[PDB]
Amino acid sequence: SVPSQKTYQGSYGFRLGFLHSGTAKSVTCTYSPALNKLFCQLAKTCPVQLWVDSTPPPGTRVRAMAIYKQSQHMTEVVRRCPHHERCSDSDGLAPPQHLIRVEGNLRAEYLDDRNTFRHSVVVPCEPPEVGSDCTTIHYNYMCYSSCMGGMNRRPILTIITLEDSSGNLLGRDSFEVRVCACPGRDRRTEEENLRKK
Ligand SMILES: O=C(O)c1cc(I)c(-n2ccc(F)c2)c(I)c1O
Ligand SMILES: [Zn+2]
Repeated sequence: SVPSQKTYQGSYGFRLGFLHSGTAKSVTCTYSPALNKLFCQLAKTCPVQLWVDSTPPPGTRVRAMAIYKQSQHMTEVVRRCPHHERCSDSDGLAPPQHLIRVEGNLRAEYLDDRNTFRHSVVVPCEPPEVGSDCTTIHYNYMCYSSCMGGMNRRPILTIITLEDSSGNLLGRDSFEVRVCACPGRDRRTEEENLRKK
């Protein structure tokens, strides 16, 4: 009833990577290594790199799922709030309840788990474009961390799993997410709080 968040590189040496976007007031997505935390604006592009040491088999897929970070909320399904699930901002593929979307990939599949009711979005693994050393997925987060009746100020983490064609685990990584109006300032604030602690 709670998905694992254990980092697991597995046989293929799977791990995530993030750009270095800085903390200017205008930034729309920025990752803090010190906090292992992505800060992003509502519905804006979040580039997440996938890195491996060796090529996984054809049919390998990459799944994203959100869970609440705090143990007393971990069993609650992370979903969009009562406002955003009704705002008809559909892309034709993502169910309106799903917090996490993949942008610009017609092969993205969205799962409502029949037993846990949790949401996830999964895409096929594709090799890097010629001249690149990693593959990038573009995610969108479709509610603010603060949305009442949804995340309601509770922190979440995104779990990224590398899976075989049956859905068996090959690799896992994760990061905390805050969806907020000013990710640059919030990253600076939280990094300073960490330093002061
Ligand atoms: O180099 C390759 O040949 C190569 C092949 C693949 I399929 C992938 N890959 C894509 C998504 C993922 F989770 C892993 C990657 I990243 C690669 O660097
Ligand atoms: Zn919302």
